[PDB]
Amino acid sequence: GYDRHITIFSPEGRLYQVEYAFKATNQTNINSLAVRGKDCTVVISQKKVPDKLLDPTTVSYIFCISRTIGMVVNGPIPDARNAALRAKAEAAEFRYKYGYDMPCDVLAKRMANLSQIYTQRAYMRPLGVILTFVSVDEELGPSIYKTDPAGYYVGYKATATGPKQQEITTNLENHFKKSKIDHINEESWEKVVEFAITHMIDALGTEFSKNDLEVGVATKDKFFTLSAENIEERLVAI
Amino acid sequence: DPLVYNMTSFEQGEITFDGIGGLTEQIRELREVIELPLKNPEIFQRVGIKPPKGVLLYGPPGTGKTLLAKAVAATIGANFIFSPASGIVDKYIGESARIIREMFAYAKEHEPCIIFMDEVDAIGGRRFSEGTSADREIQRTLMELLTQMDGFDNLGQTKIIMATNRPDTLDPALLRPGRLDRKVEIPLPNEAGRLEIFKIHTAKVKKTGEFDFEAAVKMSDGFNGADIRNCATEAGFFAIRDDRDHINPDDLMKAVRKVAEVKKLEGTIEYQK
Amino acid sequence: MSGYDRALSIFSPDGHIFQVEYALEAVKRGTCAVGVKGKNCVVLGCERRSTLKLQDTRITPSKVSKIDSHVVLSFSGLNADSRILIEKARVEAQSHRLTLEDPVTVEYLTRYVAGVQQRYTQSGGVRPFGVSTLIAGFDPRDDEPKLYQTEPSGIYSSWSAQTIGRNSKTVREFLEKNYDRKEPPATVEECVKLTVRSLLEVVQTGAKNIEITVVKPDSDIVALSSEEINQYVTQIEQEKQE
Amino acid sequence: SIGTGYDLSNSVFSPDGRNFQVEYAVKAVENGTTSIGIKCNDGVVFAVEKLITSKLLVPQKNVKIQVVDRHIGCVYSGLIPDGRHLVNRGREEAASFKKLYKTPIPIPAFADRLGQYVQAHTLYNSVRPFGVSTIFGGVDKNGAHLYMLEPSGSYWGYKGAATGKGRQSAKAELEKLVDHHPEGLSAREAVKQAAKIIYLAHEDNKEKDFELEISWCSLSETNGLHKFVKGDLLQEAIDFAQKEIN
Amino acid sequence: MTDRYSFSLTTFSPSGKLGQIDYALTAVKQGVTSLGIKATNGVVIATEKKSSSPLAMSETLSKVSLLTPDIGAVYSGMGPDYRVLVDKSRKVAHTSYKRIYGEYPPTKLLVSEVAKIMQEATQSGGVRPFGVSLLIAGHDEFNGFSLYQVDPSGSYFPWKATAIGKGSVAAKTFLEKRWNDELELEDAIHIALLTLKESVEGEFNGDTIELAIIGDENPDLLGYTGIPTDKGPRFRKLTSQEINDRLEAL
Amino acid sequence: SISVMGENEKPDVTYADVGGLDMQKQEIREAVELPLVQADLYEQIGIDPPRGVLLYGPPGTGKTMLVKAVANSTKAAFIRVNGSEFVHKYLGEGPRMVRDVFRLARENAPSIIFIDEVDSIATKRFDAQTGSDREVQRILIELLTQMDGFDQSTNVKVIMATNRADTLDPALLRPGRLDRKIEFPSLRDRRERRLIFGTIASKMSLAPEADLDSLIIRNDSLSGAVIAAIMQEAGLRAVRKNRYVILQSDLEEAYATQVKTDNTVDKFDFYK
Amino acid sequence: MGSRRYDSRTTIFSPEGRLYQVEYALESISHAGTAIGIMASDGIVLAAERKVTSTLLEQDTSTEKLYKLNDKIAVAVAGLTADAEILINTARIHAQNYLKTYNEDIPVEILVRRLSDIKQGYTQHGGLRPFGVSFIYAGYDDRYGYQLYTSNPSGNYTGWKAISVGANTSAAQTLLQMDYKDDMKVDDAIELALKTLSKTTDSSALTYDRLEFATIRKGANDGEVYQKIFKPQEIKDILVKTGI
Ligand SMILES: Nc1ncnc2c1ncn2[C@@H]1O[C@H](COP(=O)(O)OP(=O)(O)OP(=O)(O)O)[C@@H](O)[C@H]1O
Ligand SMILES: Nc1ncnc2c1ncn2[C@@H]1O[C@H](COP(=O)(O)OP(=O)(O)O)[C@@H](O)[C@H]1O
Repeated sequence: GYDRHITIFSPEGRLYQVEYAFKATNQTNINSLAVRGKDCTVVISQKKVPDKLLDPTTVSYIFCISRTIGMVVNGPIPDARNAALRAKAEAAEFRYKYGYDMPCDVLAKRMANLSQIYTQRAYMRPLGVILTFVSVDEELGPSIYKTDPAGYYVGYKATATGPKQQEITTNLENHFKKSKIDHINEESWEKVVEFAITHMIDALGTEFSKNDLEVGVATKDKFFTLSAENIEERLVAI
Repeated sequence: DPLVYNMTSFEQGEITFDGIGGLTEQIRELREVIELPLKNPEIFQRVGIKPPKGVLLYGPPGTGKTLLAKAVAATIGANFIFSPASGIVDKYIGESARIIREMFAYAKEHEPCIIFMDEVDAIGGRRFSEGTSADREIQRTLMELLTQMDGFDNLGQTKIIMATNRPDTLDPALLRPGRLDRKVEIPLPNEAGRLEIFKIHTAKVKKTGEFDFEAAVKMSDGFNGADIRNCATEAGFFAIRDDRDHINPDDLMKAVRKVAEVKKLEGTIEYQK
Repeated sequence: MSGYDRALSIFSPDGHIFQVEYALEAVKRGTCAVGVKGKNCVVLGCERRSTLKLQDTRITPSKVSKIDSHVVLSFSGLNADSRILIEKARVEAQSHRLTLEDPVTVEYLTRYVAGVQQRYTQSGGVRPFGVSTLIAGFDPRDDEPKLYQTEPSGIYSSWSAQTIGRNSKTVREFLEKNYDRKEPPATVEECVKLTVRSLLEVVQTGAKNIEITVVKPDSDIVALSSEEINQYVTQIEQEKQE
Repeated sequence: SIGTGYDLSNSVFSPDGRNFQVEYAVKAVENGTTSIGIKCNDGVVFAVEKLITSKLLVPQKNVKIQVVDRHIGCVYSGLIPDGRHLVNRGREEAASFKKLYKTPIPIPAFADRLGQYVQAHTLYNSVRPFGVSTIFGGVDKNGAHLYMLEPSGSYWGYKGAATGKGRQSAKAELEKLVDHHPEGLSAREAVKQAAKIIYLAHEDNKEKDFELEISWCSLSETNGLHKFVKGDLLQEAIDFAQKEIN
Repeated sequence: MTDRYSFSLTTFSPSGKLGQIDYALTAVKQGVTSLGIKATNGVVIATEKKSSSPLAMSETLSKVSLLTPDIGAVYSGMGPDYRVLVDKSRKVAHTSYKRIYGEYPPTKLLVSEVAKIMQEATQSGGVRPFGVSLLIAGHDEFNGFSLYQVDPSGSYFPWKATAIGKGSVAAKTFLEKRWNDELELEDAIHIALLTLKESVEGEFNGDTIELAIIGDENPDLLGYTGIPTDKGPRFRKLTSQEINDRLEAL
Repeated sequence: SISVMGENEKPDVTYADVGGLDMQKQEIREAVELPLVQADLYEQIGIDPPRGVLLYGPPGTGKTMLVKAVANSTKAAFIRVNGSEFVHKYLGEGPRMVRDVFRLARENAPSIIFIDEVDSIATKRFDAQTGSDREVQRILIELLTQMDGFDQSTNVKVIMATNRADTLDPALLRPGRLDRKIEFPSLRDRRERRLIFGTIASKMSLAPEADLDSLIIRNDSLSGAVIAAIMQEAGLRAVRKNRYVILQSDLEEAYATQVKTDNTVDKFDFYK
Repeated sequence: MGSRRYDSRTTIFSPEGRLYQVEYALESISHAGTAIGIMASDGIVLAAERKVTSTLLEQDTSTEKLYKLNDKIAVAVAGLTADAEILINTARIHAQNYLKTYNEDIPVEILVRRLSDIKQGYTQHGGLRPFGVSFIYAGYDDRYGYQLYTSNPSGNYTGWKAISVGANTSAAQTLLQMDYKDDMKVDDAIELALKTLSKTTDSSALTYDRLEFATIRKGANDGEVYQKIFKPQEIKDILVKTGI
């Protein structure tokens, strides 16, 4: 082995396999982003459509696993759902057992800790995915967390993901050094959306419909997608 | 040997810079360094520089570096040689490496004259403690090169440039500045950088239509720097196959769309930093 | 290799099975041994490879190894594997004596411990017993002497004398010369001077190295004293005078 | 993963992050029979080319279709038996749903099961993927659906479908048809519109004859249950579609 | 299902040195720096995180972690193979020692059982070792303050002042000179602090660093006041300004 | 026949055109030319002279150059030789090439020779299982005896040079053959860089209106050959703007030009 | 699975008829430390020469080349200590089991043929490595009085008089093969140890920190033996009484 399996390192002092699993996440050329608020968050994911026989209500990379929680995937789908499913099944446990619903942090203290176990006992290959979460908790406020094939889960002020998480961020961290805020204002669940869409199209410069993009917002006892006719409200600027 | 007396084929012939695009600053980063010693050498003595010795390129292949490797010939009028970093090895040990001494001296007997050297990753290893019975041979073949450019044997008024598609794996002792005093990356350019390259073929052959590029080149975010000469001819390759020997912007589209997916099925292998 | 039938399972194109002939090809590197049955007695013998006079003489783990009053076992080659067969035999002795209300035979014993090895070479995730052994002693209330030899392939074959291990082929040709199915040795001391004498070719006259028991009717088991041995080691050499 | 490589065994990400032991499969189904899945405006309909490989075969004797509990039609392609396997799991689990939640089975959550059992044959080392490309489409209170199936689990929701050796041929019409009918056809008429495909798709394989079979499920015609179609209906079709292609 | 009980790592190469072990700790040296030292009256451990990108929060990812109110630890190696075994480790202290007796464990043997978490993994079938060589600090009554290193094999050593990671050798070459047999704390942290700052570029902000100690009880944190047989939690870390005012001293 | 060099050419450099490494600028002196020049003073005490040495270090750092000024100041006979030409097509050409060089030295003695690189022909094991890689060892063995076999010479000894100093046999690395070893580390200590910048800079045109400490203390992990590049490139930060003498910001514009490439190579997906 | 998980090289033979993993393991120890054990008439001793001697490394609290089993038996470990704390955890119970059902202490010949029979157990079954270890023993009874044993990673135990292990040992025996009488009081035994160890190791300086040993005696007439591991100060006493 040493270049095929996982449970034996290289001679160097690392391994090679899992370093590939990070790479298949970019096997769909999709980009995403997520942000914060006093009471609100946003997530978005540009949607491609080859041959037009699809049912674009059926197409979705998003899985609102529970109330108070939300997530979207990267990489391919089928190896994502099983990472989503036991997640959904787990909230039938923490609630039934420890009284109440899961915060994100306990979840992304958990959904990763077994992904570690999928790289000790190599019988199950590690899941070909990096993966994110959203919520509006009660102590710490709207919190985001990232996850991964090996589990350096991290909280965030915001995120960036795809093949182009180097400059989309650079269109974002540009002003969180200027505005001097991890937080972002315009708390209501609309105004923050245009912020997410205006700064990315500034980084990309491409026009859209309700057809090709989406939405997801974390709100008290709430999480959902919706109608994206508010593409228009950018128009008033120039 | 007579083999050194065979490589030199087109030591002068000018294929100038107008026939190139995308690289208006790399060449600004390179017309700087090479020609000036070989044009006005007292400047580095006017100012007190140990002048450069050595350059290379890097970036993926089929991209136009070898053109640049010869396009400088047009500016100089002076001499040049072409040679790989592959067709050197053989059975008899040292015979591969002796040649290296045979040639730098052969530079000194007629110059202004410089060198090119492809695919140096073959001679581009990290000197290993452990080895096979023979792979250390190239390592001892290498270090002659590592020597002669900056060795005890002083040198001046000759230049080397090399190139790979795999900058890594190299012995850092080569990368010591003094052995080569500036690097550069040639990437797959932007669309406009991909656009001059598109039209130079039309600049030669009988164009018929208006521009019709900006949407054609909307597809051009995938290509390399060299598949388009194929694309350019490929339009007329079958515009004519209907015995229509006056080309159009109608027919290339079937070509330029086509090439992308036949290129896709074995493309985007690696990039090497 | 839980299961996996690594190469024990893989027969050969010649027919053999590699790891088995390999085993008793390894066994010959260990201390020799020997067995004899005469008219009324049965005799055994081994050696101690030369130590530096530190190999603890008192409580050495020896080659003869009792089972009951009327059965013993000697062996050859590997040793850590020897100690379990000695255990899961005498286990069955105390069991056989119990649930049948009468002790063991020997034709019941060699069948077991020759059949056990077959399961340790016709199963998965198991290495054979790189060892070869022999059994010795009487059945109850019977004068008849018996010894049975067995080896890791799982076959047991009776004998009158036999040797195992190192330089046996340098030895057994001496015994077929002297010993004969014609006529036994008379009694105890006869077998021994015949027995010991056969060793001497690989012995460098280390009387300390060699250790002996006998077996007799009514289970009169015993091991013998180095003086009693050494005074055979010499008078036999006194006979060398020619 | 060309030799001294990675394609041979499962669950080894080739360095571009791929399981080349999988993408060999989709060539297998590509080296198999043809079949389709269509969304009526009130339900579904399927089809398949049954393949005479000899003269000794009997019409309406050896189908190439199975079925879910009461409604969910399901087809096969490529390899049949591996298909036949999980269809035994199809009828199985939906009963575990029915006994428990006291109702029939919805189709989206259905793929939530069958889109994982196959995924859970991708990730180990000591198994093989299902070499098929399945389709299943049905009906429910929220309307109707159609779902194509790929072995890696990349199931989406289509309005038209295809597979086999005649995909780019066939699915072209499915695109060249629907643009002329944004209405979304009712049941009986999409039938002959689809049989047009198979007697056109077989153009590859003119060494031989063949035949076909048909599915049927809609609200106005079955109460939204699955079945086949016999008598003058499809016989009025096969000559019709055969008539209007010459 | 999972037909690979085939023992990995069980193949002694003929020299006698195991294969993955000497490869595994090839990582931890490639990993970040840390340290932890000892005094007569208190203990300390610290390291730095290297966020590697700005927007990511750097206070949720607690590299230092608690496992008892009297014991605390840190690593420097691989991360995700650390936070899983602590959860086993602290569970043990409830199970193997507490539920059966009542007390919290000493640290002469918590480390022992944490080692047994490790060797059972380098010996079973198809299981890699944990890419970490962490170290724990604790307090007792037969032995009081104490310190221990471990390694992915299981061999735990005791120590007095140690670093492990990237430039640990430079630090082990550093401490012992300006170390003292009775360097009590508030100079210990200083020499400890600067013991890292040499090992780092980028920035040395007070928020960049975590650390903690095991000193003397502090039942202001114990909460449930009204029990004289409930001493204070002897372990407690520090915030990012009370570190950043010992830091203005230098 | 092998060659030798006098005054047809020289390296055309000096002790003054170099600087730093000053403790190495004297250990080398006492081994080589002072014995050649000043003999009696230690033959007052008549100990055997020290002899040819080794000198290693990371690539560059003047491992190859320091010779060049002392070479200019030799007052004895001297060579231009490296290692990887000793090999030849035929078999005995190699060892035959090299027996005579000491005869050539001895035929022209007192003198000394040099090698620019040797690690190709000097390794720990004298590997056995190939008809080729023994014939290099024969080139090792022969000097290993010609060095300190019977009755070698008055001369000082074959001066090594490498990028590495562990691969090769101790039989060569021990007294009587390599009585001194030398390290050439840079370390970026501030005691010397504040000279050798100035050494390299004083020789060359320079505006006395310009910063210089803008980078020294600002950068702390540096080497010895690269630094020529920045104050090489500083000039090239000028003429691009057709400037004829340098300015202060050239160095600041140059500081990250040569150095600042700290770390981005697969950071997150390094080990975790 | 089988074709690519090399679970075959374990628990199999050479064609020349031997084992690799064990002849490797038996060699693998010799990189490690060193220990001895002898058998005086009056009592018993041991010793251990560490190599881990960094100055700030705490080497005074407890020990690692030596352990205990019960109130009458002790050992001298050699190997890797991740593969020592397990079988010991399986040994210490055994005494606390043997007593627990027969209200007496162990006939010491019995337990080594209980510890060896798990070491053998892995190099026949499974595809697992053995414990890379070799042990000494030291114990007392009544049906044999004093004793001393030696083990192996395969499972082959042996009774021996005066023994070394680990490193550089084949001369160590040959360094003492002349010096071993059989009278052998205690205080003419320890002089042999230092006379043994101080002629074989790295540095003849031999800081006490680089050394451990123990002792056994019969101090109460008609009473048990006194397990006593020596501690630094009293180690240092005889260390300098010799005059070194
Ligand atoms: N301390 C210094 N003083 C003056 N010049 C220096 C110094 N360090 C480096 N240089 C410059 O850098 C170059 C260093 O060449 P050097 O002699 O180091 O080759 P080398 O790389 O050591 O050879 P090898 O690779 O065989 O070891 C010289 O050409 C010199 O101009
Ligand atoms: N910038 C460019 N301008 C014109 N031709 C180019 C350019 N880049 C690549 N090519 C085409 O690539 C071929 C060789 O380019 P070359 O310098 O060898 O690139 P590479 O070395 O990557 O193959 C020629 O046929 C040339 O027409």
